[PDB]
Amino acid sequence: EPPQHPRYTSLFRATIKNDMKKFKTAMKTMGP
Amino acid sequence: MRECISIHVGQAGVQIGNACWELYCLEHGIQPDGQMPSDKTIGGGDDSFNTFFSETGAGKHVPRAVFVDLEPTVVDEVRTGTYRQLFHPEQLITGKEDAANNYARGHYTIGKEIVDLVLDRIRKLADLCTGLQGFLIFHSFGGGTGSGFASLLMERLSVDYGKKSKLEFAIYPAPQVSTAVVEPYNSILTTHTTLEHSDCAFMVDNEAIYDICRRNLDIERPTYTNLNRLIGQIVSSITASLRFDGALNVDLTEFQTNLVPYPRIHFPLATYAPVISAEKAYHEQLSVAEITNACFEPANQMVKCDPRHGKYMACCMLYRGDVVPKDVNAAIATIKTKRTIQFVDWCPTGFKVGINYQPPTVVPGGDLAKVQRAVCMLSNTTAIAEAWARLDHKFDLMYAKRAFVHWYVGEGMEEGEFSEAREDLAALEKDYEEVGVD
Amino acid sequence: GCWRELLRECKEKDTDKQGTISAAEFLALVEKFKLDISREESQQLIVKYDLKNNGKFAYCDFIQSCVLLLKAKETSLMRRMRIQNADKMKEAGMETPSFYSALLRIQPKIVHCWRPMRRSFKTYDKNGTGLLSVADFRKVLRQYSINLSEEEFFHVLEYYDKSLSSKISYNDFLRAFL
Amino acid sequence: MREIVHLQAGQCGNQIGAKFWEVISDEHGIDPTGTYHGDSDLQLERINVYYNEATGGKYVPRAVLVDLEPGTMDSVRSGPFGQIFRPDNFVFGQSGAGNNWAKGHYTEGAELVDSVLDVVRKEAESCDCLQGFQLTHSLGGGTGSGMGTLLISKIREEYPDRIMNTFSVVPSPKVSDTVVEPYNATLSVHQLVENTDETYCIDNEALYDICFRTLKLTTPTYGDLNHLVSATMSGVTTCLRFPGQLNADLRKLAVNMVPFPRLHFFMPGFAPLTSRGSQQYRALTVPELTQQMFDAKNMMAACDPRHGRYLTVAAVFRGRMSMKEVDEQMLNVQNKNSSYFVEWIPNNVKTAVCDIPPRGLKMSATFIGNSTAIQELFKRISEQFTAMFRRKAFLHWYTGEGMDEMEFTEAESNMNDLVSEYQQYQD
Amino acid sequence: MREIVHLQAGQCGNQIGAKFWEVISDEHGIDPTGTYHGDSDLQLERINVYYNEATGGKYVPRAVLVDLEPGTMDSVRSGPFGQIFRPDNFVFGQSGAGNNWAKGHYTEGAELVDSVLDVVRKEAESCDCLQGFQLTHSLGGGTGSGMGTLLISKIREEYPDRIMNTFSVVPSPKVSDTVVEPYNATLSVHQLVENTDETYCIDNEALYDICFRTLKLTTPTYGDLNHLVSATMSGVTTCLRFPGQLNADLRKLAVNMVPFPRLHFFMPGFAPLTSRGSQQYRALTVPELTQQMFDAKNMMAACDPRHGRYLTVAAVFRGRMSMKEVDEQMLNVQNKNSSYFVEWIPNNVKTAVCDIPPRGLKMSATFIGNSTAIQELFKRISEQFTAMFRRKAFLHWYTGEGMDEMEFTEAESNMNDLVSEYQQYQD
Amino acid sequence: NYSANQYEKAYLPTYLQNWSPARPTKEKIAAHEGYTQIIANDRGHLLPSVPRSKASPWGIPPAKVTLTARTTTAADNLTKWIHKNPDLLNACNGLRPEISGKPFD
Amino acid sequence: PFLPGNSFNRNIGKERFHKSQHWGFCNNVRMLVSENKPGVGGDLLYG
Ligand SMILES: Nc1nc2c(ncn2[C@@H]2O[C@H](COP(=O)(O)OP(=O)(O)OP(=O)(O)O)[C@@H](O)[C@H]2O)c(=O)[nH]1
Ligand SMILES: Nc1nc2c(ncn2[C@@H]2O[C@H](COP(=O)(O)OP(=O)(O)OP(=O)(O)O)[C@@H](O)[C@H]2O)c(=O)[nH]1
Ligand SMILES: Nc1nc2c(ncn2[C@@H]2O[C@H](COP(=O)(O)OP(=O)(O)OP(=O)(O)O)[C@@H](O)[C@H]2O)c(=O)[nH]1
Repeated sequence: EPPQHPRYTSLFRATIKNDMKKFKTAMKTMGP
Repeated sequence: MRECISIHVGQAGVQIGNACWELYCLEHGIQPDGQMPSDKTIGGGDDSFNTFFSETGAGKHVPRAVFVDLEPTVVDEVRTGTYRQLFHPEQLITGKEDAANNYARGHYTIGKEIVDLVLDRIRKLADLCTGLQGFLIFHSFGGGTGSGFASLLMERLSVDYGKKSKLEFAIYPAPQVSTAVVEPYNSILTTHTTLEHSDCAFMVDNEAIYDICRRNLDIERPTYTNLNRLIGQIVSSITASLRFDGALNVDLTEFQTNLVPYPRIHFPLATYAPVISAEKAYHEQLSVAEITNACFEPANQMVKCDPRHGKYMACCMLYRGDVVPKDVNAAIATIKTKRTIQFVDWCPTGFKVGINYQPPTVVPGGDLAKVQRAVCMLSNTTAIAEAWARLDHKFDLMYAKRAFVHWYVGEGMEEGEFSEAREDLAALEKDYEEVGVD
Repeated sequence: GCWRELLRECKEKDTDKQGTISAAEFLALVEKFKLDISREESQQLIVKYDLKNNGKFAYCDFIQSCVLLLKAKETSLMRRMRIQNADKMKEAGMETPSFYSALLRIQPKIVHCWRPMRRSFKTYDKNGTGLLSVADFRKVLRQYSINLSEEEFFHVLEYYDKSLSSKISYNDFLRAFL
Repeated sequence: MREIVHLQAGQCGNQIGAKFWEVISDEHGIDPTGTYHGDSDLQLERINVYYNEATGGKYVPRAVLVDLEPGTMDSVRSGPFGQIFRPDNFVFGQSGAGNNWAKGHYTEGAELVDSVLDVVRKEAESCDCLQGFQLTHSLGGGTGSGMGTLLISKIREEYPDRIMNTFSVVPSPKVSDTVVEPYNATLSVHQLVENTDETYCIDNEALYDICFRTLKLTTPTYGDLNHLVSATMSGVTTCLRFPGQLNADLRKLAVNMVPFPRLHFFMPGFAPLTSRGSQQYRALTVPELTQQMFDAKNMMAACDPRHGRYLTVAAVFRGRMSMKEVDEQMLNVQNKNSSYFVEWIPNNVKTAVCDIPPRGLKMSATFIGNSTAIQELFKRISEQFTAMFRRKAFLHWYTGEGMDEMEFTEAESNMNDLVSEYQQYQD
Repeated sequence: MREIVHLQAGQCGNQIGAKFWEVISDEHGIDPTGTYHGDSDLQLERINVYYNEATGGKYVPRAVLVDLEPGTMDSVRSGPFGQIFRPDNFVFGQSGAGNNWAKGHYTEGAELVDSVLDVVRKEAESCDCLQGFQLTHSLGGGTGSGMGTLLISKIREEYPDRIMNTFSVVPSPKVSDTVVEPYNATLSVHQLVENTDETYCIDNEALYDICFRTLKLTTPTYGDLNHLVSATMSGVTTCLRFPGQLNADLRKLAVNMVPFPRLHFFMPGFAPLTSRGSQQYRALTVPELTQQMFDAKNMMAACDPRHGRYLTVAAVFRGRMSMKEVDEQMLNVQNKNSSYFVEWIPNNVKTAVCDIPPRGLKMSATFIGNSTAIQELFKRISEQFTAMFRRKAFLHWYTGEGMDEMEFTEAESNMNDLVSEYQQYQD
Repeated sequence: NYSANQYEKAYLPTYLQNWSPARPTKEKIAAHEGYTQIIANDRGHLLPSVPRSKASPWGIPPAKVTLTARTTTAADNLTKWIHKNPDLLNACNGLRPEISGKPFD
Repeated sequence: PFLPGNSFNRNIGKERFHKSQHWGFCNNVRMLVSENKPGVGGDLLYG
């Protein structure tokens, strides 16, 4: 049984999640 | 190819068969000689006429019709008249006696010895028939003689063939007008002997044909000539799909499916909107929205029925001339949005639409206008209870007194037929009604 | 939890087929979980299902009739009843859910993905003809991760078979649970 | 080499295949007769995508027309480009359908499938390698469905390795013309969803609406609407037959588009279509293209995924472009609409760029989208079924043809499956 | 780049849009067709801040126009410039407002809000970077007031970072044409105060008084009145689109003008107006331009700022000048009346020096002031409000729309609070 | 009878020139279930057990008004003088007028 | 050009509209009735 490596936080993780989050900003601005 | 047969029974019929073919030669450009002018379309009888004629190397178009009558008068008249050289002498079948307003006289006393010739001529045309989609059978209900005869010959052809269409036209009993006290009898007899083999029967009331003929035709002394041009225009409209092309095309089998929901009932009603004179039209406009509204005005139906008290089950709209699907669908949407019209909760859609580029024609001496848009509306609705209700109450009272029984029993029938007819119509009332129940 | 929670409530007990569970200890199950049944109805129940297989209460038929079994149709989409009656008719193995404890244990897969398996049956060229081979039956069950022990195979074989091989209609299986 | 044979069914298929073939012929610049005018060597070379050679420089289209009523085909023959099609691929029936799906599906097709299979496989052998076929047809319009059901049914196992692309017209939500069209529709869509890979759904109401919004001409014909749809046809088919830094294979597109086997329904797009004054009132640049194309109203299939959320989007542009403007536009629209796309998958957008435009306009495009905007179409049709089969109205004919309500019930169950399947994944 | 999107609402904006756009166009020297002629290199450079550039030197005005009465639209269409506007932007309706505030705020706009927001979003995306928008309307007129009240409330949450400047004509202190006008005004200002950052007050009476005092020309037109107000608007926008050692930004101006968020109304002012002979009897110099700018007669918004005391002022000087002379001019007036200036802040003037003049006169200027001179308008409208509401007359239409007076309560209360806070600060 | 979608400007009394509103339309329905079993026989005769709307329909004092301020008792009378006419309150195009208004003091 | 919207159909005076019968079945096969046919209302074919 090989243990899957703890997905290394090469930074990113929730940080890159918030990064892409703060570009995904225009939600409604073309069709309401 | 795309072709059908034409059948006319009775003095009641050869009338308007004459009218119809009188028209049908004009728009296609035939001279009453029967040979085409210096221009060239003659041959084995295959050009647009071919759906109604076979102008073989003989050189003459021949209508694909049979005129069967019990009485020599009218057939002799039309033989001596104008169009005999077109006409084919013996398919003008004539008899020696009249059914004398007796359904059983027409069904037993005479029917046996002439149906043989009828069917023989039918088959000797059917052999050359190729497409033979269906028939145009013309008869009546308050028939002087044609009623029982048509019923029995229809039985013969319905049992010999059962894989095609049959179209039925009969002037409906005038509500409060009678030319026969035996009219309720012979009508209901035809009804219960034909309810189970026919395909599509459409009605009309010549009282109302008159009533529009002085509402907007603007004559206080019309004639049968005027009534017959109107109805001939109707038949021309229904056959225009065969005769010409367009964006989209529809057929009789589509009619028989789409209009009637169920067996038994197959009795919708017709209407024609732009019935208008040249003098009236001179300074007014014609177009899709108002012609639709006019064709759905409650008093422009030529049979005494109320949209308001009725409820719709089907509508088919047949447009001829120069139109566009845009305003077509716009008008139909307005129709759906209207409130006075009350469709039953059954039909989500309710409208079979067909279009042809070709504007109808006129006839010299004719009294229609020079119109550019034509619509034929065929509707099935619950508004027709009153007709058969009137018929049954009249019949039940005068059968309770049971006169003219002596006539029928003496000629050799009995009352059991009457009993069956009564229970049939008693069924049909609630048949119309619980389907409306929703 | 009328299905899976009660399934585990049944699993808590350990006694044989005929000795399903004592009526007093099933009343103890009631006090562990008060039930949507009425008091007089439960008073009936504790003997109406001790009628069969000893004075023990029959969760055996109780659970499966209440949730799993349905020997009728549904006007409001039981999702198929695709009209088929071949193997439920002969049915050498009369419905005996204790002898059919497999069905007591295989429900979740079907109750969530009958429709993919509903599809899968006809996907093997069934042509709407009804029955289809026992071998294909078994292999497609193993295909979609429905493991099934040989004793369970024999149970359901007797249930949906009397005479010979036959080909057991798919809806003729489905109406059991679905 | 690989090529496409065309299947044209029903009186809508007649319509659109006629205008469509003349469109393609004029696209490659062939006279209505068949004697070629040499202008563009690349378009001369790529003829073999569709055309089989005839001696002395004349070029047949490898298409098969089929219907029942002869007069429709007679009119098509009389049309401006009739002479281009062959007596060989002209075959039809001796009766009319009456738009009776039962009659077409079992009665009449049974005795013409032999000849139609014969002719299509003859053309297949005449050719060398095939990707698949495309059929043009209706689903509520009777005859086309009544034949195409069996057509696809057989061709499915005749070639389990090819691509069965189909274009069908869809009933109008406001007025469906033929009353039995819903019944015909469900009967078709069962086998359609079971068999096909891809399906294109369009309706004529939206075409009306685009006509009034940009054509402004108030007096079009069904032929003009066919012109639009056949232009979209050609637009998607462009890449195979032309050089460019982009992929062409219908498979290369489908594998990107469809995530799960049950998804087979797709939803078109068109590029700046120019009104009377907009010719000189539009600034023709890629940003405003991107906008006008991916406008919600600019869509024309059924109804706006405005309610729902986009799953996959593909766009093929045609003309002299650069990559970076479309790149920045893709990122702009991606940020512009994140909710309408699913965190399920980012970068659900695929593009392609082919160099040669159509003739006369500078840069154009064609859009295709798969989103959660189709639920309501068959939702609609499903309420019609629940309402009219509530009383077996108009069903005696089908009973007489020999059918049973079974056949309808399995279809309704399948369609419910699809509806729930959408809603579940998209949420 | 930072640009503007221009909005016209109501049957006043109907004219002001025409006059203002023709002012900009003939200032930039483009023919009534739109084909550009190179005259002023620099204005050609900066044209992008207002116009978009089509192909071939054609220039659309990014103006969006809304109305319910299409006849005035017909007139604007017919005018000598109307062909310059795009049909892509003419959003309107089917009926009129009936000059009802309740109707124009709830019923008729409910079905045009969609399209108006769609056009504005299209243009907002099309453009690059926005400072904000300017809205021409009239609080005294119904239709524009209703549409404006709705649209500004929406755009506040749409784009919460920008400058939503509004210009309007407050009704006459002597006769208001419209009789339910005070209701219209109170209900309009109730949302005006919350939403707008800046609003200009103008009065047609004061326009008439200007015509009497300086124009002397007897027979004017409403077009000429619009000419004067267009001069004012052009003046306030002069700074952005040209070079110069001055701070153009409207936000420059806003933070420099407004001490507190409850102060948004401002009073226009224009510079030398000459009579028929004063052109050649008036030696044109800085001290006399300044003196005429600071007149009890030049000022034309509502009434003399004599009653109250000034709070702040901003002046823009357009032409060839020096800065020192305006410096000692403000010194002179500062010492002249240091008693009328507030003691909260010293030296309450912002001066800006635009270089390129208006064509026709060497030097020019413009004035925008904020003083304790609004009590008159709002007090008077308050008494008229209370008088006509002391028997709830004309309330039947509003209640028939569905409108109750509980809202009128907080409306009138808010105007009372604004007046009271004015008093509290200035005294 | 149900409404269309999105393209909601080209289908209105705006083009009917209707001045009596058409019908309450909608785009609002959940996924219906049921195989739609059959309760008719050959004609539209429902089976007796299953119910229908059992022929509930089978087949001037009114004036739109805002109460506003007309004498209180007259307003109370006007309420009845508007209603109590189900014949012109029920069906045959609905035949339904509205009400607005405020009470007195 | 034949781009969409470039076809302003010949929607002017069109009195005749009759359609030929260009195809038939005949005996027991199907083929094209003798080639020489009028077009729509008397049109002439290609060459
Ligand atoms: N077809 C047709 N019907 C007409 C005409 N004029 C009146 N009618 C109606 O058609 C019916 C004609 O039926 P009958 O008079 O019984 O004709 P018949 O049954 O063939 O036999 P006869 O008694 O000899 O006339 C009448 O009831 C009239 O209401 C007409 O010219 N043609
Ligand atoms: N050429 C042509 N086709 C059209 C036109 N308008 C509509 N169509 C479509 O053609 C559709 C169906 O094509 P087919 O499959 O050939 O029709 P079908 O199977 O014979 O059944 P029907 O639609 O009843 O004719 C119809 O439903 C129409 O929607 C048109 O104007 N011209
Ligand atoms: N176009 C135009 N507007 C004028 C004229 N004279 C005065 N106005 C002003 O225009 C103002 C209102 O413009 P809108 O916002 O369009 O008015 P509205 O919403 O239609 O309401 P009403 O003013 O009652 O018509 C009024 O307050 C008038 O003072 C004129 O001659 N032409």
